[PDB]
Amino acid sequence: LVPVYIYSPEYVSMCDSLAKIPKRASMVHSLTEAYALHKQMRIVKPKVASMEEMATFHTDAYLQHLQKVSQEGDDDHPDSIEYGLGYDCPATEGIFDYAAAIGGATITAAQCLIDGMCKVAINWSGGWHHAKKDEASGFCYLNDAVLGILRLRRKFERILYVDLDLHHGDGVEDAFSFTSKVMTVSLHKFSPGFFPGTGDVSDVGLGKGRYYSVNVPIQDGIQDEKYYQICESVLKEVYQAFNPKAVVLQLGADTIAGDPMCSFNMTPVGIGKCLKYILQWQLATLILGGGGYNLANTARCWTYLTGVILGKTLSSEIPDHEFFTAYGPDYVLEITPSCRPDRNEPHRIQQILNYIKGNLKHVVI
Ligand SMILES: O=C(CCCCCCC(=O)Nc1ccccc1)NO
Ligand SMILES: [K+]
Ligand SMILES: [K+]
Ligand SMILES: [Zn+2]
Repeated sequence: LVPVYIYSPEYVSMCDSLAKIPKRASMVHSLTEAYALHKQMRIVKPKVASMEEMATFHTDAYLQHLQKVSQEGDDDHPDSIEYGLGYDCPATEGIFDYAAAIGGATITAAQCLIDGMCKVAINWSGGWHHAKKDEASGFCYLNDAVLGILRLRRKFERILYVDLDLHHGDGVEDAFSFTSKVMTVSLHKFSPGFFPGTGDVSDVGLGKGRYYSVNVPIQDGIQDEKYYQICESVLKEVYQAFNPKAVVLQLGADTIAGDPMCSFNMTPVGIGKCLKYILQWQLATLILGGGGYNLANTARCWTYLTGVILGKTLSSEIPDHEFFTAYGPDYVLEITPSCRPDRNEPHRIQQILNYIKGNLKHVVI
């Protein structure tokens, strides 16, 4: 079964309108198209999420508020601050249709996996992992990752969420904090002052979900080899302990060298090794994007990872296409790490891995 690629011209145009990542969806799609990768995938038009689908996670009061301020773009509603709207998540006109489109696209990908249409379904414009049931957060108005997991739960009894974004996947972790049917694994920068502030290795979930949240706090400057070593170690133990039946994988590209966040120092090759490790489990896998604020590098990264999913080696030269002039100064697909130090002490990393190994001993059946 060829991978499913969630795409429509109207969906990309809607995603392009997000003020924090303008035209990023067009750049990702047009680069993948220029490498001719869409011909090797099953292109599926996303459905827009219904109110009832979004309310599987979000409260009706939040959804109705988002719908109301979306009408005229009311960025001064008295209740908006209560719902997390205003600064990182402004109440712009049409944002509810934007949110419902991204939520629906991830649900559509999940439904493709349930129906056996494919073993891999891709929504690069998804991955908005910070939104809470009743609150926008960190550029995220709707938590499409949670919506996709809840759709997968119609069929799959154990779902593994893996979050390789620079930031802690707090909204997804919190949504499933109290359950053992969904295990969340997040690798992220963890440093006092760095958003969202949560996700220490000691954060393991709560109640019946205790030990079914895994957090790998990492410092500035990590590069491909050490990151893969960490990721493989954790995922090997998680797979043995939890035996997931489906995977949701968030691949935010704000870890990549050259991102204005200027924190990690990864290239798509290292992220791609993590992706390959998950793919060889041969489980139903839902692929999401996320952060990524060097727009050309984010397109480079997700195009390369689409190649990985397809088992294809891509030419190093960026093909001639609409956004070719954005790929300077070198106009190649490869990304060179910055000449910055790796702040990850090997013994602290090993201590973190030791803690996680101990936690996963408690994970039973
Ligand atoms: O990538 C993300 C979204 C990050 C949400 C924003 C965090 C706060 C922040 O970095 N704000 C900021 C960034 C650049 C310039 C000014 C403020 N989540 O994974
Ligand atoms: K993460
Ligand atoms: K959990
Ligand atoms: Zn991020």
